[PDB]
Amino acid sequence: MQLNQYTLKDEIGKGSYGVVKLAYNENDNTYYAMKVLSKKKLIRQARGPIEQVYQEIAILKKLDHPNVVKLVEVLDDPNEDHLYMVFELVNQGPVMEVPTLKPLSEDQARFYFQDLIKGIEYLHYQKIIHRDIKPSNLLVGEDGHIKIADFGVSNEFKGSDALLSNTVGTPAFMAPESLSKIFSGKALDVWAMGVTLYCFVFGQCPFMDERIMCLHSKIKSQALEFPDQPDIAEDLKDLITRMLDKNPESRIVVPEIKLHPWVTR
Ligand SMILES: Cc1ccc(Nc2nsnc(Nc3ccc(C(N)=O)cc3)c2=O)cc1O
Ligand SMILES: [Mg+2]
Repeated sequence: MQLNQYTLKDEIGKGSYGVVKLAYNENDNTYYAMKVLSKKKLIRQARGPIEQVYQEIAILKKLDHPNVVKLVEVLDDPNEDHLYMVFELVNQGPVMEVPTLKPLSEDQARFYFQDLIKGIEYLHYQKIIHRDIKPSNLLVGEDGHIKIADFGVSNEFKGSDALLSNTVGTPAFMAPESLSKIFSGKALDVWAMGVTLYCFVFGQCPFMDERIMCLHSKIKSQALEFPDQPDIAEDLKDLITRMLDKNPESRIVVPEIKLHPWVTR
């Protein structure tokens, strides 16, 4: 299929909505990742899915950082059902697959976690709360560095932080204060970064249940416990415990994560 200067090829992946296809650009002889979305399918899937897509378009047009995925072009005719989002091509796999029997080593987890810190610090500096941080939304670029993706449920704010009351995101990564109020958006992202880091070294989420009610009660009430294997350093366990503090008041903040001994060694 030909679309403007692009030759559409096979399906290579999926977004939270839409399919990703390989797209050859005839003008610069470079390949791109093209996310193909049906407006009709987004409407039937119902901030609903179509509002999530247009939020992401609006956020990604304003951002420029080495740890944020690059949106190159949007093809959207208002009288056509399909809209196309063209991104810089990255690795086919994300930072890691979850659940996995082969989790990251501690050096690799530190390297990717340092990228995640830089990316989240930039987003927070740009007044954006991501709200869906997880390994499958952490792409890996040609440079070998993390590129944050999926801005569909993000929130922009004016002032020092976002003071929010709604529950959005991926259930396994949602902070306990959002499942029981007004709460800090930055601390929600810190909790999800904690669930992500736990996933990097254990290959599984810290709180898991097939039943969404039970998953939520575990996030709110199950004390954090580390598996016996793999053995991980005490400083890493200490950092994860502080990021997965159920009380957002006492949860570690990003400036403090940057001075944590596991991060600085
Ligand atoms: C053989 C091969 C095949 C594929 C790839 N690369 C990709 N595969 S899948 N999706 C990608 N990029 C996105 C963009 C946005 C979103 C999103 N969630 O908005 C997710 C992934 C890729 O660049 C690389 C390869 O050498
Ligand atoms: Mg991999």
